[PDB]
This record gives sequence, structure tokens and C-alpha cells, in this order.
Amino acid sequence: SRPQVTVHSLTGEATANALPLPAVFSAPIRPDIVHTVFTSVNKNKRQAYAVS
Amino acid sequence: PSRFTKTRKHRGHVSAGKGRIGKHRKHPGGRGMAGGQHHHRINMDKYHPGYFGKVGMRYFHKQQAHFWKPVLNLDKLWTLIPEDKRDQYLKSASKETAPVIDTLAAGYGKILGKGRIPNVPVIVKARFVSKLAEEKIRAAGGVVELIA
Amino acid sequence: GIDHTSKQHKRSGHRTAPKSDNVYLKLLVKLYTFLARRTDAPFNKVVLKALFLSKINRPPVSVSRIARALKQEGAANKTVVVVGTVTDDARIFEFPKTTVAALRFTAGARAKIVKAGGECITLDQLAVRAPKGQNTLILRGPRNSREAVRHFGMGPHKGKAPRILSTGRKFERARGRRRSKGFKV
Amino acid sequence: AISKNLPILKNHFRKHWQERVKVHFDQAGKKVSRRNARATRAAKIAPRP
Amino acid sequence: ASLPHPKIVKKHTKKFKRHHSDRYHRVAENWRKQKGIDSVVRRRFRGNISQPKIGYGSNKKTKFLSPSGHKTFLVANVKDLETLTMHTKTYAAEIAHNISAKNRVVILARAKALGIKVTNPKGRLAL
Amino acid sequence: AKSKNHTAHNQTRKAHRNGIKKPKTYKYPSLKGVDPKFRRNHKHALHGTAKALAAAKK
Amino acid sequence: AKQSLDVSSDRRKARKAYFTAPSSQRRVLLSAPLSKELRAQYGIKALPIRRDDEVLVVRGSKKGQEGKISSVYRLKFAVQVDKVTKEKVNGASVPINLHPSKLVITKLHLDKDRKALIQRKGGKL
Amino acid sequence: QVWGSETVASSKVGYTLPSHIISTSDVTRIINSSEIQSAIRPAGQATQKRTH
RNA sequence: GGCGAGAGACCGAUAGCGAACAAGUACAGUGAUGGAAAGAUGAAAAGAACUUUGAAAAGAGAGUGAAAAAGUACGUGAAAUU
RNA sequence: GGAUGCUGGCAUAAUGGUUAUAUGCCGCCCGUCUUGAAACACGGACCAAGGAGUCUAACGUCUAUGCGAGUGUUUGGGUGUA
RNA sequence: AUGAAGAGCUUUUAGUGGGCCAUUUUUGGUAAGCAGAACUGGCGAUGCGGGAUGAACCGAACGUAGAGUUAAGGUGCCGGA
RNA sequence: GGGUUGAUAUGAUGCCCUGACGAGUAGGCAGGCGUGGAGGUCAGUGACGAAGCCUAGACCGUAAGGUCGGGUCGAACGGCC
Repeated sequence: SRPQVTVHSLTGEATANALPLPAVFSAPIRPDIVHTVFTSVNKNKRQAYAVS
Repeated sequence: PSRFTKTRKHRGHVSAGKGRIGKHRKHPGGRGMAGGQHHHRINMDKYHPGYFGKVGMRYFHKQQAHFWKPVLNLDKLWTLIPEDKRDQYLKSASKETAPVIDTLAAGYGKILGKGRIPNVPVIVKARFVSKLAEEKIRAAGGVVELIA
Repeated sequence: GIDHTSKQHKRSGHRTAPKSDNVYLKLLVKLYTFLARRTDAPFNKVVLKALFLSKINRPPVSVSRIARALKQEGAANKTVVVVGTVTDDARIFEFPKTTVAALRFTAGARAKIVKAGGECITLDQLAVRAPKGQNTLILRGPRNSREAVRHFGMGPHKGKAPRILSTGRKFERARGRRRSKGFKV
Repeated sequence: AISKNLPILKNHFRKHWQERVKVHFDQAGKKVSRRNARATRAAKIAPRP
Repeated sequence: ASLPHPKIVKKHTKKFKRHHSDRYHRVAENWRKQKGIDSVVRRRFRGNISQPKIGYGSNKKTKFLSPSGHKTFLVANVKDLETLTMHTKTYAAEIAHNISAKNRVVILARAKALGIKVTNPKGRLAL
Repeated sequence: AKSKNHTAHNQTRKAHRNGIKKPKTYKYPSLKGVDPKFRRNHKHALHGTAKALAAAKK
Repeated sequence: AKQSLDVSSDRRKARKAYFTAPSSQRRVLLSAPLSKELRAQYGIKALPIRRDDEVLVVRGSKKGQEGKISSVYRLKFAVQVDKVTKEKVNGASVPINLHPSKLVITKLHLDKDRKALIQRKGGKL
Repeated sequence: QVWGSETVASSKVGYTLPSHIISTSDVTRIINSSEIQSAIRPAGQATQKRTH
């Protein structure tokens, strides 16, 4: 009983073709986890700075 | 990190949480495990007893592949069988179709009796077993057959 | 002045409003504290505290443990409640049909229960079915099964598991541990 | 030094290890160069596996 | 134009000055606690400066208020001001210091039109 | 460079800060030190008693 | 955006490249556009510049002003133009440095080489 | 096809989408549903009367 | 290390290589060796014509400049001290 | 189960604040080791700028998070907007 | 009997490990503002009023203000009475 | 220690009621102020003057500190998570 999703065209307005929701959007929504994981995964692109 | 830190909260306070009398100096008790038969002896006898001395027999050139003998108890002994056929066998707990288990191919070397498998026959292949494990198996109606 | 017979401005020593920043857990806490405040129910208050509890004061509960509980008398058609997580245990082969309510369910345990014909339930569904703890049964898991509780309280003549990385011969099986090398503890 | 209940530790840093440290910052570029080499070798022995 | 507030008591109008802020130029008035061991200021001897503490704190009903009875709120633009539209009787506007004179003129006309108070309505006026 | 050698000063204060709690007392205390003869026979007796009560309320 | 590896995105390197650029690279940097007339008449957007081109200034306080080149001071990254001068209180005159990014051309000074360059860049003459 | 759903598998090995511990987020709807309200006692006026 | 390329949650002229400059320089020491300080006018020198006081330096005017509260003792120009 | 009513004057530097000074009373120089510092115990002529519990390996308790009798993608490979 | 201001339980970690004073008991010593112990309270780690002055004495222990009453100490004047 | 999801309106870590308490070196814990740089947002301020500097001029906060006005100057800079 996924509600539906209407598709739009490239020319704008809309179409009759429609879809379900893939049930990943029914997943929980945790900004604490997003925050931790983001801190680390954004740490992971880093070059080494250092002194002589 | 560095901003959730009691250093940052000590700033302004004089001794940085180390004291005025006691004076955080370098190595006042020694370095490392120094003084275990001396001024650190209480600690070594109260928290880490057995530290001083030798006990047994030296084994030159020891190999933890001669000593590879992982254990499996009868408690599990179906974890090795998938869930796809488990209930099939367990309800057709019968003869002439008995499930065969290669503990060795699974990663085990010995079989033990931690308890109470069902009353279904099984065929178990293994290098070693315990007396009690096997008694339980063949009481269930199964058997052991050894391998290398 | 005052000659105090106590300590002043001391905290209760009891956790309110956990420091888990999990918003769904906080929703559950809002719910169950409403219910504790109004439904005059010790079960609601118990659940509220157990929701405040930490990871290790929230151990897991094995379905085999649940099965022992349902093997009690008068407790078969009851509703089990676990504030924590429920783990599978393939050391058993049968299982009854009951319903279980809890925060988390290992996929294996969920499968086991569903296969036995029950339903795995959240605490909000529980709050709509049995607000005052109608026909429930709370379970808590072991706490002293922990490999830090081995070392807790380490001294002579306690039998209490030193803190040690490597095991075997010549790692603390000597002086202090036998009467040949001086003394046994 | 020896103090409260804490396991005995064996941390072998009594030498100039900070003259001898290797830090594989090149995990990635070294993977990439391995790949380029595989590709060039294959193009050199083109039909071969 | 403000709201009924009680009478405002501050409990210390005089500024807490660092000890020897007057004696040595290297010691600035930014308050700073004597953590010493023989400091008569830390010991609260009579005739020394009064150290801050939470009893000097203000009444919640009058806290953050200006003499007008308004709370100050900084604006850089008509948008930040339109946010204050419906709270004129409690909140007043401070045009920021980095604003240009023409934008100040705009903001002032808009605040007049909307009935909003402005506590720096003379920045960068010539005449 | 001498010193103070011993003193009992302040120790009562510390004790009674976190102090003189009676250890505690339980039902069914320990049998450590008791005559092993008595222990042995008590074991056999409790076994018999449990057997009997179980068969009774069976 | 950048998609190669032999291309620098660093202010430091580009700046020291520009400043230690030698006189040939400086020619190519001192290139200047053409007016609408010459752009349509030759088929080209812009071009290097030299000592006897005719030119029009369209940015600055000497906006709007025409003349002929008198010197190309590549060391200073500039162009010194007759009829565009400053009158010094000692009754004197000085040429005023400009930039060929702001200049625009009205009339060239042609040769075998400029003509070949145009035919290279795809012009019609 | 990639994050999965209730009925198909995700194509990420050993991965099942994370599970909700609460059936929804409208705790107010829960509170006001019917049965809570049946078992609930009545309430005070949200601002106790200053006595003495 | 050498040669050539690219980058950075790095330092930003008491920092970062000792060295952003005519730095392994001036300079010291018999010698081995030691080893600095020092960046910024302004968009552009347009870097102050001319008059006057003065032995001159400079000053006062003038004038350039958007600005001399930018005058090579030059971006701003804190404090101590005056 | 917490003060309202009546009236007057001013509506401004009058109240009030800031500040300097005067007056009354109090007020020893800070930092430090010290049982004890105003000390006839030490450091401090003054100002600026710099300036001291960091990083790592392996660990203990504790707390969060994920999975859960399993857990750990990231030696490596595949792939890539690299 | 009185009180209970909640009772029990665990983990972990800092600083400390130079001490000094008074009452009373007390040891050596001619004695000491000496040395060494005991119980309690204090200073250290603590300002306030009083003791002219003082680490410890007496009184009293401290959020910011107001009003009232006192403590110890005092009431010729300095200095409130 | 309690009360309060109830609908319309704002903040549930919120609001509100009641009672008690507030000394402090070493030391611990907590909540915060501020600096350099990073990801994000304010379609943020800005040559009609950014930052910086001066200001017994004003305002907020117990305070760290923050804001504003006037002057100087000339090219970049802040609020919040």
C-alpha cells in the first residue's frame, strides 16, 4: 500500500505514469548517527600536515 | 578532540590539576614495571600475582597448528546444517536418510557434550570426540565415524 | 548556620532522560512518562527507568530465556516485555506462539518467533494494547556475565580473574599462585 | 610507575621508532599504479590472460 | 510603547574590575579570578574588591531588558526586521555596525512604517 | 631531618565520614570452617528432605 | 572545470609563473581584443599586440581615447601610447601605462607573420 | 533493487534495511487514540493555583 | 637526496626551512665550526614645478594624487614612554 | 490564598547612571614553596608579540552507536565524477 | 526512647602521604614559642564581629539587598552606646 | 519532590507550583565565553567604507565577554548548527 509517486516530464508539468515508494524512505531518520558518520567520513579525505 | 578537554578547563588554574606539593615531575616511581620486587611489590602481589617466576616445561619451536583443535558442542551441531533442510530432517527424524555433518570442513576438530540435542539420528564426522558426546549421539540413534 | 546531617545539593544518583540522543527513544520516553504520571502503574514507571538505562544495564535476552519464562505456570498466554534487544539461540528447536514486545529484534530471533506463529512488537504497540501492564511479563538479562565483572573486585582470596592480555604458562601461573613458588595468594 | 589494576603492557618503543615509522599514505595511489601496470602489461600481451 | 515590566534592579551597576588592573597596565580590566594562595581578594577580606557570584544575578522578568523595557535584537536587513514585526512591544531593533548608510535609511523608514523601535537611529547621518 | 612519627589524629573523622557500617547478616550463612562431618551429613539430609517434599507435593 | 593532471589550480604557481614569465609568454599575455569592425573583417576575436598598432581605450579615466602604440613595456606588463600622456608640473610630458586587456584595436600593423597567424586562427582577410 | 524492501533482497550481501523501534512518530495520536484515554485519569489545569 | 608534476581542514614574516629580501649572506673566531637581522608608498612616480626665509639641511606656501590622516624616516600605525 | 484609592509638582539632567575630586570608615603586593608571607624568604623596572599535560602504539573502567553468537568493508581486489 | 534529612551496592580516578595550634591526660627535659604521644575541636583550606595589633583565642561560619533582635566585647573622649 | 500533550500558538531538553539549602585551598565534575582554520546555512555585511585601532560616550550579561555610537583607515569579514 505504498501511496504513489507521480512522475514529471522534462517539459514540466506531469504524467499519468506513477510509481510506488521503494520502502527505503520508510527507514528511520537518525541525525545523531548521520552526525557521527559524517564527522568520520569527512575526516577521511585529509592530507597529512606536519612540521619538520 | 582538544576542546572537550580538562586542559582547556584548567587554563588559568595554576598546576593543571597535578598539585602544588606533589608537583608533576617526570618519573618519581621509576619507569615501566620497575620495583616489582621492591616499592611496587604490594601492587604486584595484589593485582598481578604469579608475575615472578617460572612454572613449567619449555617447548622449543612450538606450533599452534599442531595445537589446532577447535571445539563444538552438541548444543549447536545443527548450525552447521542450513535452516533450509533443518526442519525437514528434524521432522523426518528417520533412518536411511540421516544427515551427515563434516565438522572438519566446517572448521572444527573436536566434539563435546554441552547438552541435549533432539532424539533424531545424525551422522557426525570428526577427528576427536568426547565419550559423553558420542553416548548422547548414539542414544539419539546417530553415530560417529572418524576421519583424518 | 546549619549543622548538616547530610550532603547538600547532592544529586539523586539516578538517571532521568537518557543521554542517548536517539529521537525515537525520546519519543518513547515522552509517552511512557505520560503513562507513568497518569495510569498509576508501576509497570509504566519500571519501563521508563529501563528505557533510561545504559547499554550494559540493558543486556540482551535470549528467546530461550523467554521460553523458560513461558514454561512457568500461569504465564503461557502472557505478553513478554524486554527493554533492550532480543537475540536468537539455536540451542533450542521448539518455541511457542506468544507475542513479544521490545525495542530491538535480531533478525534471527524475529524469524524464529514469526515462524513459531507469534508477532514481534514495539513498546508503542504495547502501550496501546496494555497501558497498565495488562497480562505482561518483564524480563531482564544477565549483568554479571560480563568479562569486566570478572576483574571487578580483584584481590587475594576472592577468586577474581586478574586483568591480563596474554594467557598461558608463564603468564601469572607462578609465585602467588602455588605453594612451591613462595605462596598461594 | 606500577599502579592500580591494569594489565601489564609490553610496548616496544624504547628505540628510535620515530626514525623508523612507515605510514601508508600511498595505499590509494599505490593501488592505482598497480592497476595501471596490470593494464599496460595486458595491452603488451594483448590476447593473453 | 513597551510592555508592563516590574521595576528594574541590577544589584551591581559598577563593573567588576580585575585586581591590579589599575596598578599594572599589563593587567587589563577584563575580570579574571585570583587563584592565588595568599590573595586577600580570593579570601574576601574587608576593604577589597567584590568578586562576582550568582547572587548578583538579575530578576528573570527584567533580564536582558533595556530601560525602554525592550529586548535588543540585531538587524542587518528588512527581513530580520519583518521577523520582529509582531513583537514590537517586547523587542527592539539594533541596526548592525557594518551596515551602510542607505540601507540604514531604508531600514529606518520600514521600521517607522511598521511601528518598530530602533535604538541607534543616528548612525552615519550627516546634516 | 626528623619528622612526626605516628598519630591517630583525624582518623575517626575519616571513618565516620564513610564509616562504621555493620558488615551485614544473612539467612543461611556460610559453612566455612564447620566440622566437615556435620557438613557431609547435612548434605545427605537435605538431599533426603528435598526428595521427600518433592514426592509429597508431586 | 579542470579534468587533467598537468594543469595547476594554485594561485601561488600561477602568480609566480605570470611574474617570472619571459618576454614571449608576456607577448601572448599582452594580447588584446579587436573592435567589432576588425573582428568581423578578419574573423578573429583577439590577438597579440605590437609597437605601431592603432588602438582605442575603453576603460579608465582615459576611457574613449584613441592613438597609436609607442612602446610595449612587457617587463611592466603595459603599453605606452602617444597622445595619452600626463603633463608634469615641470612643463613636461610622460606616457601612461595601460593594459591590452582594456585596449581595443581600430587598425593593425600587418606583416607576413601577422597574416599567417590570422590564416592560422581561421580568418578571411 | 539496491536497498531492498520487505519482499525482495537488497543486492547488498547480509543487509536488511534497519528496523523501527517505534511504529510511528505521532505519539500525540497514540495518546489521544481511545484506550490510553480510557485508562487515563483526569488532569489538572497545567498551572497550579498558588496557595498560601 | 636529485630532476620534473600535482595537492593540503598546514605556517603566514618573533610563525614556516637557519634563509619569502644581493642567506649559508653580512659578521665572529687561528681553525674546526658558528651564523643573524631585514617583506608591503601609491592603480600609476604623477617622488613635490614655481615663490619665499635660511649658509645649507629643512621650513612655510604652492601643486600632484581619491587620499600627503599615503612624502622612499612611506599601508594601517597599539602600548610602554613622551 | 501578597496594594489599592485620592492628590500635587516636574516632564526635564530633576531622579538615576558613568566619571573626577572631596569627606567618613575600612584597605600591607602580587605570584610561589610553606605549619606559617606584608615580610628583614624568592621572581618581578615597564610594554608588546611568542610562550608550557600534546601525538602515537597497546590497554582498564565508563558512556553513546551499529550488528548480535557472531562481529570487523577499507592487507588486497573491483569501481570511480579519482 | 529519639531521629531518619532516603537505605543498601558497585565501578572508576584525582589530590594527599612535610603538618601545626588550643583545652584536658601525659613522657623526656631546669625549662623552652623545645621534643615526643592520647581524646576532641580547630588552623591549613576561612572570611566576618570582638581581642588596639596577631593563622589557631571568644563569638559566629559567608549567595545579593532591606528591616528588626542579639552574640562575644563594651558604653568618659578618640569610638556607636 | 510534584503538576501539565488538550484543543488554537510558538518553544517537553518547555512552562508552572512547593520546600529546603548556598563557606572553600589542593582536587574533581558540569554549564558556558572567546581565538585560528573546516562542512553547511543566512539567496548574510561591505569601497555610499570590511577588518583592525582610539574613545573617564551608551546598552546587555553575575562574569568570561558581546553590541552600539563618534573618530581613524582602507578590502575584505561576521551570526547560527
